[PDB]
Amino acid sequence: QQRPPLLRLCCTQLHLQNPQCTCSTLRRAAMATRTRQGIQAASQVQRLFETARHLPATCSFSQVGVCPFVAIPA
Amino acid sequence: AGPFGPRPSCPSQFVSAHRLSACQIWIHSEATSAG
Ligand SMILES: [Cl-]
Ligand code: NA
Ligand code: NA
Ligand code: NA
Repeated sequence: QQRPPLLRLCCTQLHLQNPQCTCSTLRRAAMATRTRQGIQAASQVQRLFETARHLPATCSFSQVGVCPFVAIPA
Repeated sequence: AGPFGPRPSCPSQFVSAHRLSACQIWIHSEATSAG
């Protein structure tokens, strides 16, 4: 199937960035969601940051791949 | 590298890309599906 429309929009936005900015900005985006939404349950926080790190792959940043793990704040 | 290179500015690209707002919604949707 085609992807969910929201995921496709995310890829369009990510394509407005250079490959070497993608992981840093996705970390920033993940922290913004975690804080704004008050996500605190451990598995939800982990899945939040994991989902962010995996986005470059589906958005075809082959030179990036999956973003490296970084210890989650707080 | 040089003064006239492409010189990416990641924070500027982030705001120009709407702070990846659709990615934020997607990340939020996936997070609350945990477990
Ligand atoms: Cl679908
Ligand atoms: Na924060
Ligand atoms: Na909140
Ligand atoms: Na830009």
